[PDB]
Amino acid sequence: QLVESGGGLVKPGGSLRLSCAASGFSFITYNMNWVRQAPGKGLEWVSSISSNILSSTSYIYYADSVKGRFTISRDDAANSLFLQMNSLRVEDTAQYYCARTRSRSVRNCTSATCPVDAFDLWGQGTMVIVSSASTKGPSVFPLAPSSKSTSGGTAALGCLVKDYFPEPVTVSWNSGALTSGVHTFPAVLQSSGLYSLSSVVTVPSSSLGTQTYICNVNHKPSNTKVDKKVEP
Amino acid sequence: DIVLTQSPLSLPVTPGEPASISCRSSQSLLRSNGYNYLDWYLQKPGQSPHLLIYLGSNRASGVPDRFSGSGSGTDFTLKISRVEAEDVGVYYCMQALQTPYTFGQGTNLEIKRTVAAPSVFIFPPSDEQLKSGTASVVCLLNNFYPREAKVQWKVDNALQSGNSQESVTEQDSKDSTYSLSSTLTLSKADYEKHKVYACEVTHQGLSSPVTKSFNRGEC
Amino acid sequence: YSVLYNLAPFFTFKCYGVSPTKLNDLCFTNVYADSFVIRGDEVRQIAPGQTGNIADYNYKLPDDFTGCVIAWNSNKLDSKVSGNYNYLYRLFRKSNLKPFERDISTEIYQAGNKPCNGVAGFNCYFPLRSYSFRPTYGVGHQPYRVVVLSFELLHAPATVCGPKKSTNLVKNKCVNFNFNGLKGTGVLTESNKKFLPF
Amino acid sequence: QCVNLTTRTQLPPAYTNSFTRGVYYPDKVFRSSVLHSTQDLFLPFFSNVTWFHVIKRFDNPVLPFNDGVYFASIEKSNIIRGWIFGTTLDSKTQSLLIVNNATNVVIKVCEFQFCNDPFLDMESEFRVYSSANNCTFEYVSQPFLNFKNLREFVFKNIDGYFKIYSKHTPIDLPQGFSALEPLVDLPIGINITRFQTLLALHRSGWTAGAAAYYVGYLQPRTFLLKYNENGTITDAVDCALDPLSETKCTLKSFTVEKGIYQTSNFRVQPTESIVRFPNITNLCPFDEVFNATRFASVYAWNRKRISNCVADYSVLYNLAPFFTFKCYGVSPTKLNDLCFTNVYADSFVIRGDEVRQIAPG
Ligand SMILES: *[C@@H]1O[C@H](CO)[C@@H](O)[C@H](O)[C@H]1NC(C)=O
Ligand SMILES: *[C@@H]1O[C@H](CO)[C@@H](O)[C@H](O)[C@H]1NC(C)=O
Ligand SMILES: *[C@@H]1O[C@H](CO)[C@@H](O)[C@H](O)[C@H]1NC(C)=O
Ligand SMILES: *[C@@H]1O[C@H](CO)[C@@H](O)[C@H](O)[C@H]1NC(C)=O
Ligand SMILES: *[C@@H]1O[C@H](CO)[C@@H](O)[C@H](O)[C@H]1NC(C)=O
Ligand SMILES: *[C@@H]1O[C@H](CO)[C@@H](O)[C@H](O)[C@H]1NC(C)=O
Ligand SMILES: *[C@@H]1O[C@H](CO)[C@@H](O)[C@H](O)[C@H]1NC(C)=O
Repeated sequence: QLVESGGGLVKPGGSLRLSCAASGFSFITYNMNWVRQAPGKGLEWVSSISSNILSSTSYIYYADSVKGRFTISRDDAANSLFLQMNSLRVEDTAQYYCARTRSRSVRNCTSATCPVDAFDLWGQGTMVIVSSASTKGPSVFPLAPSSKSTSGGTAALGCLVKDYFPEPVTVSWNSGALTSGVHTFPAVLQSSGLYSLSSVVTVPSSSLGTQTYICNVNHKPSNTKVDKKVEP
Repeated sequence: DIVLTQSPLSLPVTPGEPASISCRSSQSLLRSNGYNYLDWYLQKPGQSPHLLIYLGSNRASGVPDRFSGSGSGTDFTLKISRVEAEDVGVYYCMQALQTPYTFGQGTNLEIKRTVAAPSVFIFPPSDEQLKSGTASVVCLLNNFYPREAKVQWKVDNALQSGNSQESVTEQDSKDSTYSLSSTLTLSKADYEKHKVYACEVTHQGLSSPVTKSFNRGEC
Repeated sequence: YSVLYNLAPFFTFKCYGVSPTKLNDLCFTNVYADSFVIRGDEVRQIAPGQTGNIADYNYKLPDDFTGCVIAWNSNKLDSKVSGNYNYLYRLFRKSNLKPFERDISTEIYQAGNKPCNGVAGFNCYFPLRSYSFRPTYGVGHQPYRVVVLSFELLHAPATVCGPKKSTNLVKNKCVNFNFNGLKGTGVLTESNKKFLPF
Repeated sequence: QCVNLTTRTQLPPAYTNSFTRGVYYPDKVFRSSVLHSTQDLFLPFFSNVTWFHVIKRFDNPVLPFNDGVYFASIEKSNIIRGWIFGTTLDSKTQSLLIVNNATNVVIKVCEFQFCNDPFLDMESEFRVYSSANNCTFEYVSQPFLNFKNLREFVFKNIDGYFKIYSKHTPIDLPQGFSALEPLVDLPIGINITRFQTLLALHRSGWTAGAAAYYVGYLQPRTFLLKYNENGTITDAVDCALDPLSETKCTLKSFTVEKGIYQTSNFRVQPTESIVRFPNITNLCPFDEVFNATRFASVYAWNRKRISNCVADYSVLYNLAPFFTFKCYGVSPTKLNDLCFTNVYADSFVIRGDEVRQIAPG
């Protein structure tokens, strides 16, 4: 497993499609497992499955939630794997790791108990969002400079990015020319669903009135670019 | 299911001396043929977790010799000899007695580096943002240590809650520091009748907190 | 098989046994066909009495094989754009297998004195290893499509025998005849010998 | 779906004799009034054949299959229908099932979910298995079926073929000679290590008729058979039965005149050959010369004389040493079954595919 495919808005009555896009690897003969994770600290295994090479039986390993709603579908012919489900009740932020077990064989395993060694093939790309409504255009607002607690002669100005739902937003300063002092803070979740961003730079105050500062914030889903010039 | 505890989560690790972590399992691991059912997972934030020690007390997956699992009986421990900047990651322990695997809580692993003097930055909202109906004022900190800090927003010398949020970034290899920004958003009617705004910054390395007070009337 | 010589792109009878033209004069039955793919230099390993990598862990060929094998190059069907890792090969077992049988088992092979409960640790590995199949590989690593054809003769009545259509019948003439794979010369007279159905 | 019966009486199996039972045609060979000896699986005479009686009794046990078996049955009014063959009698393996209903005879081998007590229940219910997942071989055959009928059966597994013999004649076990013709040669091509018979329980709750059947074994031994004009076997003579028939079979004549003959030879049978080792037992230093940092060259190879020690190979991973063990040499199974001294150990390093270049000749 190298890359994963996912994303998009799905109603609670709809169905998702959790799949791992593999590459040249012995994924067909290697048993794996699905592990989710809370948005905070703490992982949680959700599902696991084996292959027909081990035995005629599939060595079924289900917890309560996957028995209640989920199901598995292994092609057993190539490096492909899909996860199917019917509904959705409490699913906000799940990592849904696609790691594989460190045990090629399955021995001393019952239908409910099976020892496992470790996992080492986690991947990234299985994100789920159900609160998405629309891709609102960004609203870039300039921030007043403040040359305090920053050695005096150096100013500190920036641009505030507000009113945008999706987390990935391309934020750059001076078209990428300026490097030292650029700090694009990660998006923080609000109660309205949309996110907020803060991006400031550290520049000397002697060039505040001469050099032109335009923050380049572009939003791909909304296809809208807003350019603002910082001025007291 | 099996409940687990993570009491060493608040572990101020420092390069130079060893550090230890532990967890508790309800069931016993004595029913085995010399193979301890313990493992440690290092979750690197941002890309993917990493495997340190597999089942049993052996070295695998190309980990350095500093990492070494241990445990014999009703105990769980991990021995680390050296701590570097590549050890940024939380730890987990797991027992494979049953198929419904349930991992416990996560750790923090704040590396106890040199304390840096915090810097307080204040950013009043712009005129367009002020007349847009929503006003958000940002209290930002750059090159301050550690990542965990307490920030309080005081408006008209009164406590504020339900409108202040904090965002935390990752470590930087340039100077080994963290930067956090706190944004206090409010409505236009809320900001209209208020006079003074100030954000209180509390630092572990400072005897007293520092606060900057400003009022509406200046750009 | 006269048209099957070139209906498929394979080398015409690169094995030892009955002559390819002489196969019409046989009454063999109960053929066995096995489908598998080999890698490069494994063509020499599949032979009666040979002791190769395949002949030590995967498939044993007895001395009384009474047949041969057929192999050909497959650089397109077995080699896609991505790496073809869908077939594996055994390398670890306590002892050799038995001829004309297969023993599939996903078991960890233990080497040291200590046993392993399906854990790949110090001296415990898995016998199956993935084939290295890519279309850009050389002749020594290309996948070769191999099928074995067995032409053994049974004392039971041959329900297959040989494909020699039909012809007329003659009596009372000392002529050479090949009946049920046996050649004989003599007249075809009438006798009152009682024949049971078997 | 099966019904468990706990009304079976704990009656130990009875034993009787097999004076003139266990004879059949060996193959499809036809002969005209000549004497021939064939080495096949034939039941020796004066044996101990097991007898089971069903009346209120329900004698349907499970018996292991070690060698060939011989079956006999004084069957009346069509009580017995078929037999069960399988290693474990479950769906984990392909097991043979014989079904004989009032219409025809069907033979199917699949992975049936067999129960512990298969039986039949007018007669329209067949509680012998629940369901079968998938299988390939399905065959239908023509029906083969006061003590007025006697049936004998023989089961063998040669080349993975199911051979069954049937013969119906009107008549304790009756005394007489009757060969069994080859009837069905079904290529099962599977492994069979256990057999079990099927009985039908007529509902009248269930009533079973007084049917007596015999189950026995087979032994590989030479049997002398004489043919006739029609090719039927007249009599069977076993050399190992008694010295009289041994002299009859060695002379290839059913009539032996007055005289003395040397029919065979007799000798004692050795049991084991064992060697003690209380003397020198330190291991020869094979590991330090097979696993060393410095090895000799191909042109100048080291020569070491190894003696006065035991050549242990278990420490060198005799099962799988991760070496080029594909050399013929001495077979690994009989490599431990040897004893030799003055071994030569010359080691060197080469490059390329010259592993097969270093070969005898
Ligand atoms: C057959 O065996 C039974 C008990 O197993 C024994 O009582 C009987 O004498 C035996 N008969 C012969 C002919 O050996
Ligand atoms: C009854 O006999 C017929 C033969 O025509 C066969 O097809 C069928 O399977 C038999 N019934 C059962 C339950 O096997
Ligand atoms: C036969 O059925 C079983 C289960 O019903 C299934 O596992 C198997 O794949 C099937 N075989 C074929 C050839 O359809
Ligand atoms: C049949 O199974 C038994 C039980 O394991 C085994 O001992 C025997 O060797 C097997 N025979 C064949 C021909 O596979
Ligand atoms: C052989 O079979 C025929 C069948 O018609 C019979 O007439 C003849 O008597 C039989 N031979 C002997 C020796 O019984
Ligand atoms: C073998 O051992 C016995 C007792 O251990 C000893 O008396 C005898 O001399 C030994 N033989 C040799 C040849 O060393
Ligand atoms: C045996 O050889 C292997 C590799 O050639 C090496 O790793 C190991 O240390 C050696 N053992 C001894 C006892 O020399």
